[PDB]
Amino acid sequence: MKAIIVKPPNAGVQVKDVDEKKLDSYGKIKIRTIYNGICGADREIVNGKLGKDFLVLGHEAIGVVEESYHGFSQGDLVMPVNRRGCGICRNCLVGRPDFCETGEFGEAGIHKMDGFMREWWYDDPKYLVKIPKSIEDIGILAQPLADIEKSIEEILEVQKRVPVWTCDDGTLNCRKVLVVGTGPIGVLFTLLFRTYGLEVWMANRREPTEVEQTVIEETKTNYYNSSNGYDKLKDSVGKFDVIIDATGADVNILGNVIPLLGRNGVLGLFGFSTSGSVPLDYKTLQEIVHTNKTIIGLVNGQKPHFQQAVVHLASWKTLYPKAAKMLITKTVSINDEKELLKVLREKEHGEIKIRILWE
Amino acid sequence: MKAIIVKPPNAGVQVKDVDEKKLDSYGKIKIRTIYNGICGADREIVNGKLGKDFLVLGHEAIGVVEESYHGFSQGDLVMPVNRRGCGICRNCLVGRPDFCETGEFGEAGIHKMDGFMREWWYDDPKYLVKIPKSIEDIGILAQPLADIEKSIEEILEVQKRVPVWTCDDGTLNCRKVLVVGTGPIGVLFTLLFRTYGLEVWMANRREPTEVEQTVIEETKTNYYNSSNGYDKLKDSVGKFDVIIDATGADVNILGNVIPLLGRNGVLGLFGFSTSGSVPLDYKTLQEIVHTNKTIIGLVNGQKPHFQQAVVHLASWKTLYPKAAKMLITKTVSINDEKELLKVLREKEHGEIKIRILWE
Amino acid sequence: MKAIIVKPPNAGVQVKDVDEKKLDSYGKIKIRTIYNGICGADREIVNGKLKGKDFLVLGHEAIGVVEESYHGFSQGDLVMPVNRRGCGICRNCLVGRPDFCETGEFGEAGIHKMDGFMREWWYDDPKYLVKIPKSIEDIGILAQPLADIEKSIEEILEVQKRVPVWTCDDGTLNCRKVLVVGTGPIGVLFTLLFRTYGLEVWMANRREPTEVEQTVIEETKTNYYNSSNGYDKLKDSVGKFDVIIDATGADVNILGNVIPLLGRNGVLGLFGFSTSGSVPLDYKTLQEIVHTNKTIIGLVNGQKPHFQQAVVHLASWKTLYPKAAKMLITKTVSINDEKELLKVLREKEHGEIKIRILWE
Amino acid sequence: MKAIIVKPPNAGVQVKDVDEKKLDSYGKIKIRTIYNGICGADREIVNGKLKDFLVLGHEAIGVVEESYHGFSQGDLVMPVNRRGCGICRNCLVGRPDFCETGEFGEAGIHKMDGFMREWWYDDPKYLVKIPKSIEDIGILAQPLADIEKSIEEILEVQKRVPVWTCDDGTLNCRKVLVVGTGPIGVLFTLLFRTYGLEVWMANRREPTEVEQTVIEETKTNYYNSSNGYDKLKDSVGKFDVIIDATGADVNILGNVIPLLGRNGVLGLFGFSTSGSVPLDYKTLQEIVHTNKTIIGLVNGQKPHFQQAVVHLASWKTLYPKAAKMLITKTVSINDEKELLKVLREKEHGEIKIRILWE
Ligand SMILES: NC(=O)c1ccc[n+]([C@@H]2O[C@H](COP(=O)([O-])OP(=O)(O)OC[C@H]3O[C@@H](n4cnc5c(N)ncnc54)[C@H](OP(=O)(O)O)[C@@H]3O)[C@@H](O)[C@H]2O)c1
Ligand SMILES: NC(=O)c1ccc[n+]([C@@H]2O[C@H](COP(=O)([O-])OP(=O)(O)OC[C@H]3O[C@@H](n4cnc5c(N)ncnc54)[C@H](OP(=O)(O)O)[C@@H]3O)[C@@H](O)[C@H]2O)c1
Ligand SMILES: NC(=O)c1ccc[n+]([C@@H]2O[C@H](COP(=O)([O-])OP(=O)(O)OC[C@H]3O[C@@H](n4cnc5c(N)ncnc54)[C@H](OP(=O)(O)O)[C@@H]3O)[C@@H](O)[C@H]2O)c1
Ligand SMILES: NC(=O)c1ccc[n+]([C@@H]2O[C@H](COP(=O)([O-])OP(=O)(O)OC[C@H]3O[C@@H](n4cnc5c(N)ncnc54)[C@H](OP(=O)(O)O)[C@@H]3O)[C@@H](O)[C@H]2O)c1
Ligand SMILES: OC[C@H]1O[C@@H](O)[C@H](O)[C@@H](O)[C@@H]1O
Ligand SMILES: OC[C@H]1O[C@@H](O)[C@H](O)[C@@H](O)[C@@H]1O
Ligand SMILES: OC[C@H]1O[C@@H](O)[C@H](O)[C@@H](O)[C@@H]1O
Ligand SMILES: OC[C@H]1O[C@@H](O)[C@H](O)[C@@H](O)[C@@H]1O
Ligand SMILES: [Zn+2]
Ligand SMILES: [Zn+2]
Ligand SMILES: [Zn+2]
Ligand SMILES: [Zn+2]
Ligand SMILES: [Zn+2]
Ligand SMILES: [Zn+2]
Ligand SMILES: [Zn+2]
Ligand SMILES: [Zn+2]
Repeated sequence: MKAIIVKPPNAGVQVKDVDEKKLDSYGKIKIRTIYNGICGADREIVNGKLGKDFLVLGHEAIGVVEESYHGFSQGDLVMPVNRRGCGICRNCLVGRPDFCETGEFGEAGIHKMDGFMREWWYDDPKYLVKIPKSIEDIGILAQPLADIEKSIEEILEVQKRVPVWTCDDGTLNCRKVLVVGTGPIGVLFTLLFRTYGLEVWMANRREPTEVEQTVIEETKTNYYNSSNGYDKLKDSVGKFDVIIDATGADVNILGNVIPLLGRNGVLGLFGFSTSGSVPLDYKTLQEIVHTNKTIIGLVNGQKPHFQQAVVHLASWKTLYPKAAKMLITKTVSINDEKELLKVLREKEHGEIKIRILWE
Repeated sequence: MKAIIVKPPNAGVQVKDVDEKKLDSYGKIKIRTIYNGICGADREIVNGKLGKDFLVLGHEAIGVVEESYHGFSQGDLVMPVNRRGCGICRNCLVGRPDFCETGEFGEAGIHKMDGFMREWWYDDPKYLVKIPKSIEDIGILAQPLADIEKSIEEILEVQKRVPVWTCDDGTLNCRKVLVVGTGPIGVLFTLLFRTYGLEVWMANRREPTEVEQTVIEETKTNYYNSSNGYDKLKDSVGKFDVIIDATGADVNILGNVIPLLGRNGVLGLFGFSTSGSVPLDYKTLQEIVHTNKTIIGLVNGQKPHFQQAVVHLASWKTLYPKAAKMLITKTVSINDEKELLKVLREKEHGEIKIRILWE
Repeated sequence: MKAIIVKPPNAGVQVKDVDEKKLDSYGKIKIRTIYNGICGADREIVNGKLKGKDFLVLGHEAIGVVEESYHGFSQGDLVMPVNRRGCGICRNCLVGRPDFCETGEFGEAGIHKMDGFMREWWYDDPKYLVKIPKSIEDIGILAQPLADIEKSIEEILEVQKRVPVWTCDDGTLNCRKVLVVGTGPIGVLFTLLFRTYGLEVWMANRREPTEVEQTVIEETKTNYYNSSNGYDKLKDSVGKFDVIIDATGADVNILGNVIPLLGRNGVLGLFGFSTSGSVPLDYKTLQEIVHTNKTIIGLVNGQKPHFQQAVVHLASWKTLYPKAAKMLITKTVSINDEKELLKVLREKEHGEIKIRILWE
Repeated sequence: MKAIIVKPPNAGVQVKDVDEKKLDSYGKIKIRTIYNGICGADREIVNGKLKDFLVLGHEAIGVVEESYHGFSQGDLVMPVNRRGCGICRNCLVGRPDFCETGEFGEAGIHKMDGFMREWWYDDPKYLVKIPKSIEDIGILAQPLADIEKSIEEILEVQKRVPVWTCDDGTLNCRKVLVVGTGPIGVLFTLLFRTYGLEVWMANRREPTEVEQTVIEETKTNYYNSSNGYDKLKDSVGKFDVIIDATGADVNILGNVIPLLGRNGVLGLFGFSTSGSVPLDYKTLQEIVHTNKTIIGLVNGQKPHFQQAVVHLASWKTLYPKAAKMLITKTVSINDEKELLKVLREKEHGEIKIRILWE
């Protein structure tokens, strides 16, 4: 069977025929892969930045059900949930390994579990998300969008601590979000916050790209060039109710944006920072106490979040059609090894999502 | 009228006769002061660290209702809520200026509002908490305890974000709290978390005082001498579900305890740190993201929290009688000006609460 | 100005020119009506079955066009007004939520205290206007009825936070089953929305499905039960339900028939306004409700956040359920077509979902 | 081993010596019984209205016989009475009050031997620590737990209301009608007043001495409902919460439903024993229009037992007179005539009878 494989912690990636008998199976439903997605997580493991001699790569997949099984019909499109439980803790027991207490969960194509960059795999209906045929083209985004659905859900849950966090009209339309970083993660946070009605400012240390400019205009989102810091933003628009680090940049980015967090606000740490040490002085911390501010680490979406992502992706085909069409940057055939290895190894500037087509 | 007065931002304090006609009144009910309490906030304003020529000091008070008015009867003991709303924002409009969005609230004895260190004042029933005569002796603690009630309420609300944060028995008994600092605040956090059944470790850079040892033994609380850091605690007991900074220590304390925070955990920032700059490196912040950790600034209790505090103080007379008896360190007469000035200007080592008696 | 007017408590309805000076104004933004919707509440007032003025402007479902570029509203923007407005006194109205008004002194456009939106134009306050994307102009009128249902489902889900674990083995609510009693617009919208959220749905009515219902059933993978001879057969085959919605408007004895199908920890959601009958609840039934943590909840009125959520869902359905989405608007009647307009104002046709009025 | 035994569904009760080998064990901790409580459920089984036999009783305080992990010799403990089915997700998180299978056990009622026996073995997970400082009234933590859960659930449900708090951020302005003034009604009243809500107790007679004490000490109101509720409605108006604590004919609900206020909650806690109540379309439509809710309230679990302990401790200070009245009397296990009598029938105005093991 053709599979894209890695050998962690070593760097490297290969597309090669492997013995199906040694690959991980998870249930009774045979699924033939049609699309994989690639993200920075894949790039990390390929570059060695993170029994069996290898691991099947990939945690973003859409496949077709080969034979009808219980609720699933032949020809149905499905997406597997990538993080799976430890089987010990109560959070995993209720289907929520995003809050696993042991840290002994598996992550497909990353840790403990063969991923989905292979011709076909067997899975359990428990871990399969139904992808409507009507979103086959952009449906691969339901996996990354799921992490973002969970994050926004959690931020909203946490803000229930505030007696009234709604606005004069009972909505959240008056709440302002600063999304720091404009890769696929930043763009998806922006799309989803705007879907919920909150005001959004995207920030990056440059002018917008073509894709970003389309998102700006279509979603009625604001943009700030942060190249020379945030003073000018603070002075013009004031402070923000929510700030999202969609970075993975130097952690000093936090020192820059923390002064822009407003009373009762939330700083959501979603990016995985890769460098730096950020100093927080007593004046900054004292002020966080006085104003009921919160900092939250945000990670991993689960099945309900995948299902919510599907609904939102569907909505965006109507609401934000130009942005929706730009979510897929390009598609590489599994049979185009030179190009395939290229895109597995490194991101292109302004890339949103690269899809792998199985054919 | 005798009053304790300060003149911010300048240091200094005076006990003198002032013109009653110029003092702030808040409603129709005349209250004669019997007790005030003193805390670090009073010491700070007296020491110049934080229409009218002066401000009446003091935000912790019990008084007696001089004449019956609606629900309040002559002879009833009452305590005023100290932070009052800005009259503009939706949080203040629902009786919750602890979450004021404008920052234009008042704080008795600190900001905008004359406090309660004066022979009598007029207040509105809406801002008065009924103090049962059976807790007259320790009832003064309801004001500081209210901040702690609000804080624990808030932590427990935030933790609803975790699908299952309860234990195998449906309780929080398995959850571990590290209370850093053992002043009145640390002691009250410890008493209240033990009341709720969570396991508690108190930490300070020394061995326990006699009062702290009584609390330890009576409440079945653990203690850790953190003089040489937290490695030995971490190795023996592991990580904590909740960590409270009750310090008002250099912010580098956060650097010492953040590595002891467990998965899905909460760092509650309650103390107002007064020096230092703490570095947070990328490894620390990335781990916060991976594990759904949260940092929350905790401030100010409101009326429901004062009422809850009354119930808990009442409970502690039965549950923790020895600790309850040690909550009041000494009482100083309003007429003993030398001793009064002494205790207004500086804390005594091991002090929990000084009461001022009006007579 | 042309308006559709009624004179409660009397029956009757007229389309006539009325004095603009007489009609209620709510703010500074001039909005020109393009569409109205008609619902049962409108029918009831027209049939006479539901101070300072000789008449009331009918209608609480509307989409209008913004006449001038105001604050956050551009000329040509489509907007829908929120129909219930607060009492100005109570804490729930002061936070934008008169659905929970404590005084009962709220107003309801085209029903109670406030002129409706079946008129050429009206003035409104931006706070009460919901933006309707041009991309859903055709089905956007459904945002008003769907809002009541968004609120209702939101509330059911909030209430069920009482249950330590109401989610399923996979962390979803996919295993939860809903019985929606009654079809037509409300039942259909409840079914669409519950299916969007992933719960299993059975629709029930005392007959076989209409073509539109059949389309909804098949496209959304919903189940249907012919309840003509009661619910014994459903209970014996499928068992009990986690949520039951009364979308009836009929006799309250329907509740006697479906309460035996409510499962442990379940919610009976009362949304329809029952119009006849008395239902007896015996001690055995009530005791069992106590033993199983069951809840019965009165469900009423959506507010601005719910209107906004409805817009997103309606947009989603164009992709998820395109066949059903098209069938939501049964027909459009011109404001100028008087005989047809009076017909549709006075009576529902069998199988009707939504009739829209077009202002030309 | 001495034990109080019943043979459901048949009527009857005996105190006899029974083969210890036959009795149910639940864990490794040996607990020697000191007190039991008796309630209506006990009387029902005794009267045949609800192994060859079942050990009666689900209200117990026992003493830990040896020092175990977390439990010192001489410690007082109370067992949680309802235990899970081991299958469903609610049971698996320690909350069989919400069991989805109905295959839970209840000590001294079904599936599980009770605690009216000399001693039993239990699992530490099911034991609630009872402070020595509340030994005297501690037996009430079991019935109070059902009520702690009930109020918790009402407050959870009312989060659906955007603002259910008052002008001062409290619930002091919220009014509760507690219908029925038995041990349950009294405990509801005490707990709601502890939380600061206004309470009206109602019964179809004037108050007993004990009820009058609770009324006066807690500043609770009382309404004689002998001739219906119109007078109360005319004077006080409507209520935010109504608790049925009667166990009487369901037509009580028809009388009190018209007194429920906008956004209000009718809490069904009592187990009604007769009747049928008609609900007309006018009443039901009005419930829809005003966001009203009716909720079935049942069973407290471990966190609720622990909360009950704290509140009982608080009442020794807050409401000392009422607290001293919660225990009506104590009967020795060795006084068989009086013991059989109290197992078989409630005395008028009784709150709680305790059985002492000597
Ligand atoms: N927590 C979770 O569950 C989760 C899930 C998925 C991903 N992630 C993490 O989320 C982060 C973002 O993912 P991604 O795939 O969107 O990353 P990406 O493609 O690398 O994009 C990063 C974005 O940040 C911008 N940026 C870099 N430094 C900046 C700065 N100092 N200020 C403002 N913007 C700056 C970059 O600008 P240019 O476009 O000019 O390069 C780029 O637009 C990564 O750390 C990823 O690992 C977390
Ligand atoms: N957020 C709010 O609403 C709110 C309300 C009230 C008070 N506060 C703040 O809460 C903090 C505590 O108040 P308090 O009255 O208890 O203060 P306090 O009387 O000054 O007590 C401070 C405690 O921390 C101990 N400590 C100092 N450095 C430490 C370290 N490095 N590690 C561990 N313990 C250390 C002190 O030790 P020793 O006993 O050896 O001196 C003392 O026990 C203050 O900053 C106060 O301003 C906040
Ligand atoms: N709570 C709120 O905020 C709110 C808002 C809007 C509407 N409502 C109420 O919601 C209800 C439904 O509205 P609608 O506009 O959908 O009403 P509708 O057009 O009258 O439709 C009612 C449906 O119920 C069916 N039905 C009648 N008797 C039945 C029975 N015994 N069993 C099962 N189905 C039965 C009817 O069958 P046929 O199709 O064969 O006639 C029809 O499909 C009405 O009472 C309305 O006033 C409440
Ligand atoms: N849901 C649960 O988890 C749970 C837990 C424990 C108990 N319960 C049930 O809760 C109910 C109350 O328990 P309890 O032990 O307090 O019962 P109880 O001792 O029988 O007390 C019943 C009270 O209701 C009064 N009453 C009777 N009819 C009345 C009426 N029409 N109006 C007003 N009051 C009336 C009785 O009056 P008199 O004093 O004059 O007789 C008595 O005060 C019972 O049904 C019990 O089974 C439920
Ligand atoms: O491995 C950590 C995270 O990596 C991301 O790329 C995935 O989208 C998440 O599902 C995962 O939890
Ligand atoms: O002034 C800030 C804080 O000071 C503390 O001493 C009081 O207890 C708080 O209620 C107050 O909000
Ligand atoms: O019963 C009052 C209700 O009438 C319905 O027609 C409307 O859609 C609701 O918004 C309104 O609250
Ligand atoms: O309905 C059964 C109930 O009986 C009551 O007497 C007990 O206090 C509850 O714990 C139990 O759940
Ligand atoms: Zn990915
Ligand atoms: Zn786990
Ligand atoms: Zn103080
Ligand atoms: Zn304010
Ligand atoms: Zn309508
Ligand atoms: Zn109102
Ligand atoms: Zn009992
Ligand atoms: Zn169970």
